[PDB]
Amino acid sequence: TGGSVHSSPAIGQDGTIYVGSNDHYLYAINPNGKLKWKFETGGSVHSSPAIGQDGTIYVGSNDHYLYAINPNGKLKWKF
Amino acid sequence: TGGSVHSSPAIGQDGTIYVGSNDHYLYAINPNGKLKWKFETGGSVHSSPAIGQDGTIYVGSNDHYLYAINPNGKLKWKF
Amino acid sequence: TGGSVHSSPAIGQDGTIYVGSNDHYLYAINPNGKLKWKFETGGSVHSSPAIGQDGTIYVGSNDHYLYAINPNGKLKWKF
Amino acid sequence: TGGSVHSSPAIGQDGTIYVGSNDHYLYAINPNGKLKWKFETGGSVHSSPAIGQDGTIYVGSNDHYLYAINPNGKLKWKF
Ligand SMILES: [Zn+2]
Ligand SMILES: [Zn+2]
Ligand SMILES: [Zn+2]
Ligand SMILES: [Zn+2]
Ligand SMILES: [Zn+2]
Ligand SMILES: [Zn+2]
Ligand SMILES: [Zn+2]
Ligand SMILES: [Zn+2]
Repeated sequence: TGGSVHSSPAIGQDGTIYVGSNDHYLYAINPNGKLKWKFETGGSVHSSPAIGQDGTIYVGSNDHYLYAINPNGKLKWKF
Repeated sequence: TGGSVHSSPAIGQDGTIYVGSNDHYLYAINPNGKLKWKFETGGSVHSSPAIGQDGTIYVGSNDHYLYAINPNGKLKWKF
Repeated sequence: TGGSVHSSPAIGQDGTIYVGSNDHYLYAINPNGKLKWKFETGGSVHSSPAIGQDGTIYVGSNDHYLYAINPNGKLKWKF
Repeated sequence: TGGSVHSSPAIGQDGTIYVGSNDHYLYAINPNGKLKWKFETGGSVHSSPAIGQDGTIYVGSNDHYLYAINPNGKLKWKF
Protein backbone atom coordinates (compact mmCIF):
# COMPACT_ATOMS: atom_id res chain seq x y z
CA THR A 1 0.00 0.00 0.00
CA GLY A 2 1.14 3.52 0.83
CA GLY A 3 0.07 3.93 4.43
CA SER A 4 -0.10 2.07 7.71
CA VAL A 5 -2.93 -0.47 7.87
CA HIS A 6 -4.80 0.11 11.12
CA SER A 7 -7.99 -1.22 9.53
CA SER A 8 -8.98 -4.86 9.96
CA PRO A 9 -9.62 -6.74 6.70
CA ALA A 10 -13.08 -7.91 5.72
CA ILE A 11 -13.28 -10.92 3.40
CA GLY A 12 -15.84 -10.91 0.60
CA GLN A 13 -18.03 -13.80 -0.44
CA ASP A 14 -15.97 -14.20 -3.62
CA GLY A 15 -12.87 -14.23 -1.39
CA THR A 16 -11.86 -10.60 -1.96
CA ILE A 17 -9.99 -8.99 0.93
CA TYR A 18 -11.38 -5.53 1.73
CA VAL A 19 -9.23 -3.34 3.97
CA GLY A 20 -8.52 0.34 4.53
CA SER A 21 -5.30 2.23 5.10
CA ASN A 22 -4.19 5.56 6.53
CA ASP A 23 -3.05 6.58 3.04
CA HIS A 24 -6.71 7.69 2.50
CA TYR A 25 -7.59 4.60 0.44
CA LEU A 26 -9.75 1.49 0.60
CA TYR A 27 -8.19 -1.58 -1.02
CA ALA A 28 -9.95 -4.55 -2.60
CA ILE A 29 -7.43 -7.36 -3.11
CA ASN A 30 -7.89 -10.75 -4.75
CA PRO A 31 -6.82 -13.84 -2.77
CA ASN A 32 -4.03 -14.39 -5.31
CA GLY A 33 -2.47 -11.11 -4.12
CA LYS A 34 -3.32 -8.91 -7.10
CA LEU A 35 -5.34 -5.75 -6.52
CA LYS A 36 -8.94 -5.54 -7.71
CA TRP A 37 -9.46 -1.81 -7.17
CA LYS A 38 -8.86 1.02 -4.72
CA PHE A 39 -11.26 3.81 -3.75
CA GLU A 40 -9.70 7.07 -2.60
CA THR A 41 -11.22 8.81 0.43
CA GLY A 42 -10.77 12.25 1.94
CA GLY A 43 -9.12 10.99 5.13
CA SER A 44 -7.26 8.08 6.66
CA VAL A 45 -9.41 4.93 6.64
CA HIS A 46 -9.04 3.75 10.23
CA SER A 47 -12.36 1.86 10.33
CA SER A 48 -12.63 -1.82 9.39
CA PRO A 49 -14.94 -2.38 6.40
CA ALA A 50 -18.17 -4.36 6.64
CA ILE A 51 -19.94 -6.36 3.92
CA GLY A 52 -23.71 -6.69 3.53
CA GLN A 53 -25.98 -9.11 1.72
CA ASP A 54 -25.67 -7.25 -1.60
CA GLY A 55 -21.87 -7.29 -1.29
CA THR A 56 -21.67 -3.56 -0.54
CA ILE A 57 -18.60 -2.53 1.46
CA TYR A 58 -19.37 -0.15 4.33
CA VAL A 59 -16.34 1.62 5.81
CA GLY A 60 -15.79 4.85 7.70
CA SER A 61 -12.93 7.30 7.31
CA ASN A 62 -11.24 10.16 9.15
CA ASP A 63 -13.02 12.68 6.88
CA HIS A 64 -16.33 12.42 8.81
CA TYR A 65 -17.67 10.22 5.99
CA LEU A 66 -19.18 6.73 6.01
CA TYR A 67 -18.57 5.30 2.54
CA ALA A 68 -20.80 2.71 0.89
CA ILE A 69 -18.94 1.12 -2.02
CA ASN A 70 -20.26 -1.40 -4.55
CA PRO A 71 -18.26 -4.61 -5.11
CA ASN A 72 -17.02 -3.26 -8.47
CA GLY A 73 -15.40 -0.27 -6.71
CA LYS A 74 -17.82 2.53 -7.59
CA LEU A 75 -19.28 4.60 -4.77
CA LYS A 76 -22.81 3.60 -3.80
CA TRP A 77 -23.40 6.50 -1.41
CA LYS A 78 -21.64 8.32 1.42
CA PHE A 79 -22.89 9.78 4.69
CA THR B 1 -21.68 12.79 10.03
CA GLY B 2 -19.94 15.37 12.20
CA GLY B 3 -16.90 13.51 13.45
CA SER B 4 -14.22 11.10 12.33
CA VAL B 5 -15.44 7.51 12.03
CA HIS B 6 -12.96 5.30 13.87
CA SER B 7 -15.74 2.80 14.62
CA SER B 8 -16.27 -0.20 12.36
CA PRO B 9 -19.82 -0.57 11.00
CA ALA B 10 -22.09 -3.39 12.08
CA ILE B 11 -24.81 -4.45 9.64
CA GLY B 12 -28.26 -5.27 10.97
CA GLN B 13 -30.44 -8.16 9.93
CA ASP B 14 -32.76 -5.73 8.12
CA GLY B 15 -29.65 -4.33 6.39
CA THR B 16 -29.25 -1.27 8.62
CA ILE B 17 -25.66 -0.04 8.99
CA TYR B 18 -24.83 0.69 12.64
CA VAL B 19 -21.66 2.71 13.26
CA GLY B 20 -20.29 5.17 15.79
CA SER B 21 -18.36 8.40 15.39
CA ASN B 22 -16.11 10.61 17.48
CA ASP B 23 -18.80 13.32 17.32
CA HIS B 24 -20.34 11.53 20.37
CA TYR B 25 -23.06 9.83 18.29
CA LEU B 26 -24.16 6.39 17.14
CA TYR B 27 -25.64 6.32 13.64
CA ALA B 28 -28.19 3.89 12.21
CA ILE B 29 -28.28 4.25 8.43
CA ASN B 30 -30.52 2.54 5.89
CA PRO B 31 -28.83 0.78 2.95
CA ASN B 32 -30.34 3.40 0.63
CA GLY B 33 -28.17 6.01 2.38
CA LYS B 34 -30.85 7.79 4.41
CA LEU B 35 -30.47 7.96 8.18
CA LYS B 36 -32.75 5.92 10.42
CA TRP B 37 -31.81 7.53 13.75
CA LYS B 38 -28.87 8.72 15.82
CA PHE B 39 -28.32 8.25 19.55
CA GLU B 40 -26.18 10.88 21.29
CA THR B 41 -23.60 9.68 23.82
CA GLY B 42 -21.48 11.47 26.40
CA GLY B 43 -18.18 10.75 24.65
CA SER B 44 -16.61 9.83 21.34
CA VAL B 45 -17.88 6.44 20.13
CA HIS B 46 -14.62 4.69 19.25
CA SER B 47 -15.96 1.16 19.76
CA SER B 48 -17.53 -0.85 16.93
CA PRO B 49 -21.17 -1.75 17.65
CA ALA B 50 -22.37 -5.33 18.04
CA ILE B 51 -25.81 -6.79 17.32
CA GLY B 52 -27.50 -9.56 19.30
CA GLN B 53 -30.35 -11.95 18.61
CA ASP B 54 -33.01 -9.42 19.64
CA GLY B 55 -31.45 -6.81 17.35
CA THR B 56 -30.07 -4.76 20.24
CA ILE B 57 -27.01 -2.68 19.36
CA TYR B 58 -24.21 -2.88 21.94
CA VAL B 59 -21.53 -0.21 21.62
CA GLY B 60 -19.05 1.39 24.01
CA SER B 61 -18.05 5.04 24.19
CA ASN B 62 -15.30 7.26 25.59
CA ASP B 63 -17.59 8.28 28.48
CA HIS B 64 -16.96 5.03 30.42
CA TYR B 65 -20.39 3.80 29.27
CA LEU B 66 -21.46 0.66 27.41
CA TYR B 67 -24.70 1.55 25.64
CA ALA B 68 -27.41 -0.98 24.80
CA ILE B 69 -29.75 0.50 22.19
CA ASN B 70 -32.95 -1.00 20.79
CA PRO B 71 -33.33 -1.23 17.00
CA ASN B 72 -35.80 1.69 17.05
CA GLY B 73 -33.13 3.96 18.58
CA LYS B 74 -34.30 4.18 22.20
CA LEU B 75 -31.83 3.30 24.94
CA LYS B 76 -32.29 -0.20 26.35
CA TRP B 77 -29.79 0.21 29.20
CA LYS B 78 -26.28 1.50 29.80
CA PHE B 79 -23.42 0.25 31.97
CA THR C 1 -17.57 0.93 34.04
CA GLY C 2 -14.54 2.90 35.21
CA GLY C 3 -12.67 3.55 31.99
CA SER C 4 -13.20 4.48 28.37
CA VAL C 5 -14.48 1.61 26.24
CA HIS C 6 -12.31 1.43 23.14
CA SER C 7 -12.96 -2.31 22.88
CA SER C 8 -15.73 -3.63 20.65
CA PRO C 9 -18.25 -5.91 22.39
CA ALA C 10 -18.48 -9.60 21.61
CA ILE C 11 -21.84 -11.29 22.22
CA GLY C 12 -21.90 -14.75 23.75
CA GLN C 13 -24.08 -17.64 22.70
CA ASP C 14 -26.14 -17.22 25.88
CA GLY C 15 -26.46 -13.53 24.98
CA THR C 16 -23.75 -12.26 27.34
CA ILE C 17 -21.99 -9.08 26.19
CA TYR C 18 -18.21 -9.39 26.54
CA VAL C 19 -16.24 -6.14 26.28
CA GLY C 20 -13.02 -4.65 27.61
CA SER C 21 -12.21 -1.22 28.97
CA ASN C 22 -9.15 0.94 29.53
CA ASP C 23 -9.75 0.64 33.29
CA HIS C 24 -7.74 -2.64 33.03
CA TYR C 25 -10.86 -4.84 33.17
CA LEU C 26 -12.87 -7.22 31.01
CA TYR C 27 -16.63 -7.05 31.57
CA ALA C 28 -19.21 -9.79 31.07
CA ILE C 29 -22.68 -8.26 31.12
CA ASN C 30 -26.08 -9.94 30.92
CA PRO C 31 -28.53 -8.67 28.27
CA ASN C 32 -30.75 -7.37 31.09
CA GLY C 33 -27.97 -4.92 31.98
CA LYS C 34 -26.69 -6.57 35.17
CA LEU C 35 -23.04 -7.58 35.36
CA LYS C 36 -22.07 -11.24 35.30
CA TRP C 37 -18.40 -10.84 36.27
CA LYS C 38 -15.30 -8.77 35.60
CA PHE C 39 -11.73 -10.02 35.18
CA GLU C 40 -8.96 -7.58 36.11
CA THR C 41 -5.94 -7.35 33.80
CA GLY C 42 -2.54 -5.71 34.14
CA GLY C 43 -3.17 -3.11 31.44
CA SER C 44 -5.86 -1.30 29.51
CA VAL C 45 -7.97 -3.75 27.49
CA HIS C 46 -7.98 -2.10 24.07
CA SER C 47 -8.55 -5.32 22.11
CA SER C 48 -12.02 -6.59 21.24
CA PRO C 49 -12.74 -10.02 22.78
CA ALA C 50 -13.37 -13.12 20.70
CA ILE C 51 -15.44 -16.20 21.56
CA GLY C 52 -14.63 -19.77 20.54
CA GLN C 53 -16.63 -22.97 20.30
CA ASP C 54 -16.15 -23.79 23.99
CA GLY C 55 -17.32 -20.29 24.95
CA THR C 56 -13.83 -19.16 25.97
CA ILE C 57 -13.27 -15.40 25.70
CA TYR C 58 -9.98 -14.45 24.05
CA VAL C 59 -8.92 -10.83 24.53
CA GLY C 60 -5.61 -8.98 24.49
CA SER C 61 -4.50 -6.19 26.80
CA ASN C 62 -1.91 -3.41 27.00
CA ASP C 63 0.16 -5.53 29.42
CA HIS C 64 1.64 -7.69 26.61
CA TYR C 65 -0.79 -10.46 27.62
CA LEU C 66 -3.39 -12.39 25.63
CA TYR C 67 -5.98 -13.57 28.15
CA ALA C 68 -8.09 -16.70 27.71
CA ILE C 69 -11.05 -16.57 30.10
CA ASN C 70 -13.67 -19.24 30.73
CA PRO C 71 -17.35 -18.26 30.49
CA ASN C 72 -17.65 -18.35 34.30
CA GLY C 73 -14.95 -15.66 34.61
CA LYS C 74 -11.96 -17.70 35.77
CA LEU C 75 -8.73 -17.44 33.80
CA LYS C 76 -8.16 -20.34 31.40
CA TRP C 77 -4.62 -19.34 30.44
CA LYS C 78 -2.66 -16.26 29.39
CA PHE C 79 0.11 -15.73 26.85
CA THR D 1 4.11 -11.86 24.01
CA GLY D 2 6.54 -8.95 23.84
CA GLY D 3 4.30 -6.03 22.97
CA SER D 4 0.92 -4.54 23.75
CA VAL D 5 -1.97 -6.37 22.08
CA HIS D 6 -4.14 -3.76 20.39
CA SER D 7 -5.21 -6.34 17.79
CA SER D 8 -8.44 -8.28 18.24
CA PRO D 9 -8.04 -12.08 18.09
CA ALA D 10 -9.46 -14.12 15.24
CA ILE D 11 -10.31 -17.76 15.97
CA GLY D 12 -9.48 -20.39 13.38
CA GLN D 13 -11.67 -23.27 12.33
CA ASP D 14 -9.34 -25.69 14.14
CA GLY D 15 -9.67 -23.42 17.20
CA THR D 16 -6.36 -21.59 16.75
CA ILE D 17 -6.32 -18.03 18.13
CA TYR D 18 -4.76 -15.61 15.62
CA VAL D 19 -3.81 -12.19 16.99
CA GLY D 20 -1.24 -9.48 16.34
CA SER D 21 0.86 -7.38 18.68
CA ASN D 22 2.77 -4.11 18.59
CA ASP D 23 6.00 -6.10 19.01
CA HIS D 24 5.90 -6.48 15.16
CA TYR D 25 4.61 -10.07 15.32
CA LEU D 26 1.53 -12.12 14.47
CA TYR D 27 0.82 -14.95 16.92
CA ALA D 28 -0.96 -18.24 16.26
CA ILE D 29 -1.84 -19.86 19.58
CA ASN D 30 -3.45 -23.23 20.27
CA PRO D 31 -6.52 -23.28 22.56
CA ASN D 32 -4.44 -25.17 25.15
CA GLY D 33 -2.27 -22.05 25.48
CA LYS D 34 0.84 -23.26 23.66
CA LEU D 35 2.09 -21.28 20.67
CA LYS D 36 1.75 -22.70 17.16
CA TRP D 37 3.95 -20.17 15.35
CA LYS D 38 4.71 -16.47 15.06
CA PHE D 39 5.33 -14.47 11.88
CA GLU D 40 7.52 -11.38 12.22
CA THR D 41 6.44 -8.22 10.41
CA GLY D 42 8.17 -4.93 9.68
CA GLY D 43 5.89 -2.87 11.92
CA SER D 44 3.48 -3.04 14.83
CA VAL D 45 0.50 -5.26 14.00
CA HIS D 46 -2.40 -3.05 15.05
CA SER D 47 -4.94 -4.62 12.68
CA SER D 48 -7.13 -7.56 13.70
CA PRO D 49 -6.51 -10.65 11.53
CA ALA D 50 -9.17 -12.15 9.29
CA ILE D 51 -9.57 -15.77 8.16
CA GLY D 52 -10.84 -16.90 4.76
CA GLN D 53 -12.26 -20.13 3.41
CA ASP D 54 -8.81 -21.62 2.75
CA GLY D 55 -7.74 -20.77 6.31
CA THR D 56 -5.44 -17.96 5.19
CA ILE D 57 -4.87 -15.26 7.81
CA TYR D 58 -5.13 -11.71 6.45
CA VAL D 59 -3.73 -9.00 8.72
CA GLY D 60 -2.35 -5.52 8.19
CA SER D 61 0.62 -3.93 9.91
CA ASN D 62 2.14 -0.51 10.57
CA ASP D 63 4.73 -1.13 7.82
CA HIS D 64 2.27 -0.30 5.00
CA TYR D 65 1.93 -4.04 4.34
CA LEU D 66 -1.11 -6.32 4.23
CA TYR D 67 0.16 -9.81 5.05
CA ALA D 68 -1.48 -13.01 3.81
CA ILE D 69 -0.24 -15.95 5.88
CA ASN D 70 -0.98 -19.64 5.39
CA PRO D 71 -2.29 -21.64 8.37
CA ASN D 72 1.13 -23.30 8.78
CA GLY D 73 2.77 -19.89 9.31
CA LYS D 74 4.52 -19.35 5.98
CA LEU D 75 3.82 -16.14 4.08
CA LYS D 76 1.32 -16.55 1.25
CA TRP D 77 1.78 -13.05 -0.17
CA LYS D 78 1.98 -9.45 1.01
CA PHE D 79 0.64 -6.20 -0.43
ZN1 LIG E 1 4.28 4.51 7.75
ZN1 LIG F 1 -3.98 11.47 5.84
ZN1 LIG G 1 -12.31 15.68 11.62
ZN1 LIG H 1 -15.70 14.48 21.99
ZN1 LIG I 1 -12.46 8.81 30.80
ZN1 LIG J 1 -4.19 1.85 32.70
ZN1 LIG K 1 4.13 -2.36 26.93
ZN1 LIG L 1 7.53 -1.17 16.56
